[PDB]
Amino acid sequence: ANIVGGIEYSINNASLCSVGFSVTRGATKGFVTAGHCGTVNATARIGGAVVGTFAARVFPGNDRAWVSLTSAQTLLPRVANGSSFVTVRGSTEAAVGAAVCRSGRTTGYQCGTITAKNVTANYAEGAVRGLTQGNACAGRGDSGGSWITSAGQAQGVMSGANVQSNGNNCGIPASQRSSLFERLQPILSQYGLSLVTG
Amino acid sequence: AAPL
Repeated sequence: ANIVGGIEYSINNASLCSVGFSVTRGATKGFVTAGHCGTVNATARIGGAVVGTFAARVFPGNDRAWVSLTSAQTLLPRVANGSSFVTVRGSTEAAVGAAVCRSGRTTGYQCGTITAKNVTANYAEGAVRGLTQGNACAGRGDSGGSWITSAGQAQGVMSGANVQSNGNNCGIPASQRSSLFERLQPILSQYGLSLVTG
Repeated sequence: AAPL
């Protein structure tokens, strides 16, 4: 499978999450995603086929994970934006006020701005700290997906949002959305990963 | 906010 930020993958034939970013760990191919999406050694499938397993994760506290892929997978420096692509150029962290977009399999590609950093989400499982907030909308299924600027700087992976009964927060004004992502930089240094760029 |  071609590994692109934003696309669907399943975990142990049950949950769905979205791919965050293609990365490598020495000769190993992988992708970063949210930690709440799978436990270590959970099987990841893309389009019915086994592409790899969860190698590590931290959830709650933080919300991060990376999936080690088999050699057959093609890693690509890209995030899906409809039928088009955004090239991953690096991971400079954007400041509050910066515009940002996110990509996932439920709501597609949505943009908004970063409104706050170091937010705590109190999920049923425990708190997750250090999250950045934007007001781009998102829905159930988008977790793990890419948050990236138009210029190609990877910001982090989708953690959670104040979804309404329709499963997303796209039907409430941007001013009332709290869509949270896990910063990419600590995930890259914690697992010794390098971002695939183009 | 809930996970996703």
